[PDB]
Amino acid sequence: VLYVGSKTKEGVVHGVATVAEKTKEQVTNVGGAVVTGVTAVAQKTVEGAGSIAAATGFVKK
Amino acid sequence: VLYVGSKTKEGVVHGVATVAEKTKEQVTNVGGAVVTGVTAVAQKTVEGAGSIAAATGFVKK
Amino acid sequence: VLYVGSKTKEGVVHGVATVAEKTKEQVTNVGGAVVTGVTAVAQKTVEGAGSIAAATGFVKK
Amino acid sequence: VLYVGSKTKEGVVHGVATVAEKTKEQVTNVGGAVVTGVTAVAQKTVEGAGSIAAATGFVKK
Amino acid sequence: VLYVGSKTKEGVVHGVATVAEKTKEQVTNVGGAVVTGVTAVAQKTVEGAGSIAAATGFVKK
Amino acid sequence: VLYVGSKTKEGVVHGVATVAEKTKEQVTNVGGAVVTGVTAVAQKTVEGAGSIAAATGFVKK
Repeated sequence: VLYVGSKTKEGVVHGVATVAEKTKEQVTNVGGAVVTGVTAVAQKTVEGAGSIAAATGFVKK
Repeated sequence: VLYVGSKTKEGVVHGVATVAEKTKEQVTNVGGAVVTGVTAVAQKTVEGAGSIAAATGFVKK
Repeated sequence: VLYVGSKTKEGVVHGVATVAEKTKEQVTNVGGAVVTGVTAVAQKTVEGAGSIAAATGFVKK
Repeated sequence: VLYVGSKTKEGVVHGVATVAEKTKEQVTNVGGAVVTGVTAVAQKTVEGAGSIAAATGFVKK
Repeated sequence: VLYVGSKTKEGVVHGVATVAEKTKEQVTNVGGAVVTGVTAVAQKTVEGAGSIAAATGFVKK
Repeated sequence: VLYVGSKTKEGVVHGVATVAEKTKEQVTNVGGAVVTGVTAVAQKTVEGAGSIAAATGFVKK
């Protein structure tokens, strides 16, 4: 009946420092799904299904 | 009946520093899905399904 | 009945510094989907399905 | 008698990413020396004295 | 008599990522020396005295 | 008589990631020397005295 919110964080990323020194980097995909290199991601879903790094091979019927 | 929000963060990214030194980088895809290199992403979905880095192979019926 | 919002962030990215030194970078796609190099993206969807980096192979019926 | 140099780095800075979120920042000096906020500096001195961030109070004789 | 150098690094900084979230930051100096916040600095001195972050109070004679 | 150098690093810093979350930070100096916050520094001195973070109170004669 009364919701008093204040400074309330939800699905939040802050203060990230990364270093990635790589001399070679390959990704070879054939007919599938590949998710690589996600970093510092945030979301908030209301009344729905949410996925950050979701991979699936194939959906058949 | 009364919602008093204040400084309320939702799905927020802030304060990211990245360095990526790579000498070679390849991605070879054949008939699929490849998601690579996502960084510092944010979203907020109301009454819907939300996905940040979603890969799928194929949807058949 | 009364919504008093203030300084409320939603789906927000701020304060990002990136450096990407790469000597070679290739992407070879054949009949699929490839999403690469997303950085500092934000969105907010009301009553709809939202996707940031979504890849799909093919939708058949 | 023969100096063959190649790709020889000396006094070199490369590939720096910084983020500095500060809400207040003061510096109060009275009759002295204050050096603040040096970042990504490089030099090379031949036959001479070199200093990057040197502070001194006073030189009297 | 013959110096063959190759890819020889000297006084080199590379690949640094820093994040500094500070809400307040003060420096109060009175008649002295203050060196603050040096980051990612490089130098090379030949036949001379070199100093990176050197502070001194006062030199009297 | 023959110096064959190759990929020889000297005084080198590489691959540093730091995060510094501080809510308050003060430095109060009176007639002295204060060195604070050095990070990722490199140097190489030939035939001379070198100092990275050197503090001294005062030199009198």
